[PDB]
Amino acid sequence: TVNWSVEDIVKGINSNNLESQLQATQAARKLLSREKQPPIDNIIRAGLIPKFVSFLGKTDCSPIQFESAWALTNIASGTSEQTKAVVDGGAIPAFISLLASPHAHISEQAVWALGNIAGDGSAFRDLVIKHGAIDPLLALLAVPDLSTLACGYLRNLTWTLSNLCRNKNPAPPLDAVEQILPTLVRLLHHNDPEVLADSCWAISYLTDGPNERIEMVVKKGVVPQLVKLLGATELPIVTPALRAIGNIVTGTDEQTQKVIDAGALAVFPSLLTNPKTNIQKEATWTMSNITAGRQDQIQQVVNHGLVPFLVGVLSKADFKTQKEAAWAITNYTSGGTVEQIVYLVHCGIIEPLMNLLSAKDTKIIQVILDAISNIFQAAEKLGETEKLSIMIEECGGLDKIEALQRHENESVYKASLNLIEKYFS
Amino acid sequence: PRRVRRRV
Repeated sequence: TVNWSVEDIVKGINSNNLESQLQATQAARKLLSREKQPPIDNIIRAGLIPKFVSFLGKTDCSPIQFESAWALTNIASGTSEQTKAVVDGGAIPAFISLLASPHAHISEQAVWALGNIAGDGSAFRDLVIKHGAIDPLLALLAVPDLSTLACGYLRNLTWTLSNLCRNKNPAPPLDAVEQILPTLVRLLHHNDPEVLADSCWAISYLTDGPNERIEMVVKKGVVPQLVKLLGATELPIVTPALRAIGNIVTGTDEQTQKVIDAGALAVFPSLLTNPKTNIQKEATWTMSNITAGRQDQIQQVVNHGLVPFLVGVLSKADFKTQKEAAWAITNYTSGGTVEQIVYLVHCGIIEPLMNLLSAKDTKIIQVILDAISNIFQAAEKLGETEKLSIMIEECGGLDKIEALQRHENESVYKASLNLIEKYFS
Repeated sequence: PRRVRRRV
């Protein structure tokens, strides 16, 4: 069954000889399993999808159920239009029936296929849910100890469940999320790195929304487990764990407080110096949404020694990380006490702030000018605006602020002149 | 963006 032509597959499948159909279907599976350019469109245009879908229901020929399930899985892994052709052929209810198959390799293929269909977008995700996929999927995980399940089997179930949690506009149905969450929490405590990664991705999707969505996750008590996974050595685990933590601190201050209470701030010395750029960027973004909170939360950032790390990323990092650092500083100076803002200057924030006014990015200039104003406002309540003016001048910041009076964007130049007439005049 | 996996 190696390297048949599509025409040969068609004559086999049209033969109405079940065994001839099995061999042609396996031939199609092997075509669709090759690395270089699987002929997905040729298979579709040959009209084979409804035949494959019909084969999913031949319970007394389990080999042709498996071969057609595999074939349809790989078609559904193509373009949106190729996934649509699988759905258009009636595959969703047929694959859901296959979840009850006594053959583990067959139900696994059905899990995989539905994951591909749900992974196309929110419409097919919700259609898979409407056909009732969740109950049979969760039933496959109703065992006392996940460790007794096959590793590949468990990984495929976790990945498909995460695709049912994925996408916005709209987010998944509330009652579907509530139904899935207890099983997700259990997978989040499993000891397989790939299960953990996909579990964290699912939690990161569920927390990417309004505070009500975040609350649903937070009240399951997963935040301490997320913080532990924040410290993992596997980058495929840290990345979604950090994204989930970052999403949660976009919620309320009380939701942010649970992240702090769980000990997340102690991981950020590593995260803010992490060699992977996106980790540094996402860690600094998370910090910016913590320095936007209450003064007692800003104080936790101070107590954990994280201000020097913010000075560090501002001083040298990828520019997108530096922009998140600028936001973190403006949020800090906006909501912080005078004492906290003083500490920021004592840690050396002024010079790397001034250097970033050189940047070809209009909004980071806006962000930095805001922070300078907030620091000056704290300096006036101390009568120490002259000392700050000297500092800003000594490091070349005044030269840059006055150059930005010449700036194209409107409130860049207005803000830069207000600074100079109020503090440097 | 879509999240799909081909079985090789």
